[PDB]
Amino acid sequence: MASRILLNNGAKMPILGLGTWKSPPGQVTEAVKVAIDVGYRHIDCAHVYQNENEVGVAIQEKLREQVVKREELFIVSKLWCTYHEKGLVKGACQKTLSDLKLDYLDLYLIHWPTGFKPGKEFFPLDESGNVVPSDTNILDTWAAMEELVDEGLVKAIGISNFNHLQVEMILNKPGLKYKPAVNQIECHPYLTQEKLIQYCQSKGIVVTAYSPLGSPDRPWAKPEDPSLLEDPRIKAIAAKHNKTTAQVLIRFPMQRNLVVIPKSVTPERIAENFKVFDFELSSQDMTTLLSYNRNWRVCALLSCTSHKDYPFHEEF
Ligand SMILES: NC(=O)c1ccc[n+]([C@@H]2O[C@H](COP(=O)([O-])OP(=O)(O)OC[C@H]3O[C@@H](n4cnc5c(N)ncnc54)[C@H](OP(=O)(O)O)[C@@H]3O)[C@@H](O)[C@H]2O)c1
Repeated sequence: MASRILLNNGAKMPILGLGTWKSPPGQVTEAVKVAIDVGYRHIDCAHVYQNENEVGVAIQEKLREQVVKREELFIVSKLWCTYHEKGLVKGACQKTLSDLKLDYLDLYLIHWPTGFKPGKEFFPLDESGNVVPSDTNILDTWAAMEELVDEGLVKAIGISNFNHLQVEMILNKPGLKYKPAVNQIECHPYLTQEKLIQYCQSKGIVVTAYSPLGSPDRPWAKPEDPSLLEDPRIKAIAAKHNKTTAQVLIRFPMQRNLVVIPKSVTPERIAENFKVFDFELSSQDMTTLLSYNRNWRVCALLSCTSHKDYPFHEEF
């Protein structure tokens, strides 16, 4: 297991990164500092997480400390849905750059294919509680992303939560200048994603797996929901290999040629989670983990199920 995967922009991306969704602002600076100290070189961020300033304090401090060089870090952020308009993309990217203490991002993603009405509210509502769409489509937002590459603000651009028909729409865009480098999607043993992965990889698009542990701290968790970290079938594979269940859940996507971004703010788990380059799951282990699929999503964007570009009506 090599630590980096080659993207279709010619740059290399670390296959393990640290997630930051739900990381409290008073904990995430120390989480990112610890992560860099114990070997992480990739941090997954987003403006909608409301903690980029605090992530940036950690990055800046480790660059100033000369723990790492900027060229050795791979920092990812995402354009939120209320900024899909031509005239707002650059300022959204630049706010993220300012917050993160950076002069460029390694990768900038369209967070979801759905554009929303611009304004202060991240989920603007009509009176009856529906999210209010933007009329701007994925293709014009993609052209705005391409301009960020050509202005030096981002090294790579990509997409997130795009279904295969939406990836195809990008790839078939008239006058396409840069292909997406990455599609970041939910992926774990309960949502194994073979078709969408198979499609993206066949096109040279690297897939990043989010919520690889099943997001036990997701805000809408219900007790009756399945639990990867407690699944005795997965705990058995981990015991066989003398690893934790989380380490198996992180190694799994790595052996599918995916990038994976487990989140923690607990120092011991941050270190735990990185110690996944010294063991191999067998093919039988991999097939067995894949067999647990049940099409279960942490992130189903339920307020947006009538948006024209809602991604999860399509089989994949
Ligand atoms: N593109 C998108 O739309 C999108 C959507 C969802 C997620 N993401 C990205 O993917 C990242 C990861 O997904 P996620 O945050 O949903 O969830 P996750 O990484 O699947 O799970 C995070 C949870 O697992 C716990 N945990 C971490 N390591 C553990 C270990 N070794 N043992 C036991 N528990 C452990 C964490 O607790 P503590 O933190 O308390 O240690 C936290 O409660 C996000 O943070 C975000 O960066 C992107």
